[PDB]
Formats: sequence, C-alpha cells, structure tokens
Amino acid sequence: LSKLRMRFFSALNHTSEIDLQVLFNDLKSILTLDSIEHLKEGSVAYAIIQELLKQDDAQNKIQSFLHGAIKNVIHPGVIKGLTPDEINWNVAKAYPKYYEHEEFPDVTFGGFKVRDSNEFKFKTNIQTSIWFSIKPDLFMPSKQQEALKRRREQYPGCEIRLIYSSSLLNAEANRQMKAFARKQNISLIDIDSVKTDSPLYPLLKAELAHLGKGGNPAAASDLCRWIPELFNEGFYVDIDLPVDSSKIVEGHQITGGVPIMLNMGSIISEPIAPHHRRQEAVCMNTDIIAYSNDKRTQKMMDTVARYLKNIYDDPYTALKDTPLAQTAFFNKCQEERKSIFDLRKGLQDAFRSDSLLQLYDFLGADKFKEVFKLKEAQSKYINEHISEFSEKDLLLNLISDKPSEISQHTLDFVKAKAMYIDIAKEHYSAFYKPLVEEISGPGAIYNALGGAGSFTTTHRRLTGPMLPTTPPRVLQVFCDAHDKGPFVSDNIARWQTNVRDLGVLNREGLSWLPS
Ligand SMILES: O=c1ccn([C@@H]2O[C@H](COP(=O)(O)OP(=O)(O)O)[C@@H](O)[C@H]2O)c(=O)[nH]1
Ligand SMILES: OC[C@H]1O[C@@H](O)[C@H](O)[C@@H](O)[C@@H]1O
Ligand SMILES: [Mn+2]
Repeated sequence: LSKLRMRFFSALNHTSEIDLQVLFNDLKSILTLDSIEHLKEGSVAYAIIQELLKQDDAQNKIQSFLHGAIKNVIHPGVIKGLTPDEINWNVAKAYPKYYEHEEFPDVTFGGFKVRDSNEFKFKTNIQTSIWFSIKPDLFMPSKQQEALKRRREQYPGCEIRLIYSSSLLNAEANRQMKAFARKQNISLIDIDSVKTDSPLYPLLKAELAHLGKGGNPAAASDLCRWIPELFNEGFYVDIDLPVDSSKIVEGHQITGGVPIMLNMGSIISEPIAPHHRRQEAVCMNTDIIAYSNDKRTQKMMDTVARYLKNIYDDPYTALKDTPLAQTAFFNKCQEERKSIFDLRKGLQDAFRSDSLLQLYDFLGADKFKEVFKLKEAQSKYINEHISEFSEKDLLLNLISDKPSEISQHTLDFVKAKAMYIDIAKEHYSAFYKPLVEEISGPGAIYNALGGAGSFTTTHRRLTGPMLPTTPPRVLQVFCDAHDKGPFVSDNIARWQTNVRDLGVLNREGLSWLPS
C-alpha cells in the first residue's frame, strides 16, 4: 500500500480538512503510482479538490470525484501515453462544473480541425533519417555516423531507418554505406529505387541531379519528408538530433489531435502601446516530424506536397519578401522564368566572382547602395556612369564621393577591393538560406499548414494548469512533436519564450549552406 499511501498523502498535501486515510482506503483499489502524478499541485484534479475542500460534504464528494476521475480519465490516459497536459484537459472536460473553463477553439492545421480526442497514435521507436552526400567518395561524415551510434544507445531497441541516394556515391562509398548499415542494424532505403506517385519525387531527384549547379541536399531531404511511401509511421528526425532518454515513454506510443505533428514553439513579444498587449507567435520546424499510423496522414501529406509542387513551379512568389528579391539578379531570373537551381547557382557564382562590377550587376542600384551604405549623390553618379566604368572607377567611387581627392599613389587597390568584396559577402547566407527554407523547408511548410498568421494570436497570462483554450495552447498540447517525443532540438524557440530570452538558435547547425 504503503509508499503509495505516502505519495497519495503528499500529493493531497497532507490535508486534515478531510480524513486522507479513510479516503485512501476506498481508493487503494484503483490508485497507482502513475495516477498520483496527476493529482499533485499543478494538476486540474488537485485544483478541483481544493475547491471541494471548501464546500460541504467534502469527504464524500472528493471520494466520488477521485474514483471517477482515476478510473475513467487518468488511468486510461496514462495507459494511452497521454501527457500531463492532455490528462489535465480530459479531467477539466469531464468535470466542467467543478472546473470552469473556456471552450476548446476551432484551429485549422494543414486543413485539419485539431481534435481533443487523442485519437491519433504515433510510434516513438521507429525513426527515419536522411543523408544525401555531396561528395561521391564519402557515404556520410563522421559527425553523423557518431550521432547514429549514439542514438542507438540513448534509445535502446529503436528501429532506425536511413534514406540515401546510391547515385550520389561511387562504388566504394556505396559499399561503405551498406557495410555501415549492416554493422549498425540500420534499415537502408535507396531513394533512387522508391516507387511513388508523389509530385515531390521528380523535384527531389532534380535537386540531387543539380548538386554543384544550384541543387541542395537539405532541399532534397526536405522534400522526402512529405512522400507517403517513405513516411507513414514513426518519426522523421534530422540525423544528428539527440534523444533525451528521460522523455522515452513506456509503451513507445504518444497521441495527438492531428495526423502529422512537428517541432513547435512560440515567441511572446514585449507589451505594445497603448493597451500593453503582448502577442504570441508560433514557431515551427521540420527537424522533428511524427506521422500517425492513421490513413488521414496521407491526406495531410498530399495537401503539403501540392503546396510544395506549386512553389517549385513558381518560386518567385514564395521568395517575394526575402532579401534576394531586392536584387537585379532576382528580377532578371523572374522575368526569364529561371528554375530555383539557376537562381541558387547565380547567387553562389556572384559571390565567388571577386569582381565589384559583377557584384553591382548582381545587386542592382538600390541594394548596392544599401550594402555599401552610399550617399544619394554617390549612388546616382555610379548608376549614371557605371555603363562606362572599369573595376577601378567603381572602386574609387566606393572609397570616396570625391574620387579625385583620393591619393591613388598611396592607395592599396588589392586590399581596398578585398575589403569591399568582404562587406558584400557578409550577406551571402541571408540571400541563400531562404532559397531552401521558403521553398522546401520550414518556411514553406509553415505556409502550407495554414501558417502562419492564422496562428498568430494575442497572449494571455496563465493562471492555473495550462489548458488548450487558445490556438497556440491547442498547438502546444495536441500538435507538437518536440516536447512529447524523445528528441531535443535547439533550432527554434521552446514554447512561450519571451523575446528577450530567445538566445542563439541552432548553434552548431547548418551543414547545407555551400561554401
Ligand atoms: O550534406 C548534407 C547536408 C544536409 N543533409 C540533409 O539535410 C538535413 C538538415 O541538415 P542540418 O541539421 O545541418 O540543417 P539545420 O537543421 O541546421 O538547418 C540533414 O539532416 C540531412 O537529412 C544532407 O542530406 N546532406
Ligand atoms: O529546410 C532546410 C532545413 O531547415 C532547418 O530549419 C531544418 O531543421 C532542416 O531539417 C531543414 O532541412
Ligand atoms: Mn538540424
């Protein structure tokens, strides 16, 4: 009985406003150590009990409350793999007069109205990762190999699947991949051989075929995540994500309110005048995705795939608000209907050119003026004469708005050029990253899922136990694969991060940005 009794008394705060021993005696039949966690302070049950304590007939009312709550809500919840938050909502919903609350709101996520029924089930012990190599002689770098060996030990008995492309590897590298998979007991999937009707399949093959000419392996990996033949159960996880073994659950099953969950969090803004309202914006990432065994997973997946397909048919709209949209190069590509690959390749080429003239032609008058912080007169002059400039003409007009005043006989032109090229190159990654993120990645996915702004919301202070009564709370409780799954990611903010506390994200990430 014995320390269960002692846990029970502690959970109920050793109150003598009722007799706990007598209560325990009538509950000893259904009480378990697991259900006690859901009775402690911070729980809905606890709060309900504190209110019953202040009314007549507390002994009896509490006993019937507890017996029903445990038998019908908490115990079945624990066995299903429900979280403490999901259990709390189920108790409040089952006892609406003991615990008054707002309605569960209508929230659309990927075309699905989010449900509070816990009906979607997910396996946490099946995990799929992706590695497409850009070096034909290296099947996978050591970092990622060691991540995989480590995952085997932090999550024993998990099924690891690995997607790769044999066409990217030479004979020997391919043999080494297969040998690595044999040694690690990994299920190896060759994307080259996958049979699918997905519209994403030729796009991912094109990304891989364009490596070295504007393709990107993270983009190909992004696309794989939304093909039903590859993902219909378990989790997708970025290959080097660690497992927090304390987050592993007994049955290796969790539930959600939608058929596909992923990594979510949120940022709360500072209070804005005049009403001091703070705003909560939900963040999302695709480094952790959980797919339900339910067949409705295929419908959500096809909604996303169609959105992605539309983006590849016309990337210029998806990119309209990114930094690259401000450049003459971007406008030129758009007018010429260049592919996303020609767009990425032109950017990379501009930045290895070493030419200030080529840089100007790439950026265009306005972006050039802002990059180099030029005065209006200096910018107008350049724009008006650049059609007859040498590299030296341009460099002199960058150094001074009175090129004549400059003692060229003391100037180091090589150093000066390098300096200006350098300033421009600090912009490369802000130009490039969106060419993946807004195309196949989390920016495109966030839009495909209704996102975002549909969930943006205005923020309210929590008073008691958290409940899914506002859109962000519905997402947190029912649609987030991060907190309830076994993996941990530093890519985006965790839930309800005050903006001042954001910190640096993805400290050691970004393997996919070409040098
Ligand atoms: O050379 C590469 C680089 C990246 N990736 C894929 O792209 C994913 C994301 O890479 P990373 O975690 O570095 O991106 P981040 O999460 O830091 O934005 C990896 O998990 C792989 O699936 C790949 O296949 N080959
Ligand atoms: O889309 C490019 C990358 O974006 C990152 O934020 C995700 O963590 C990666 O999984 C993804 O490949
Ligand atoms: Mn990552």
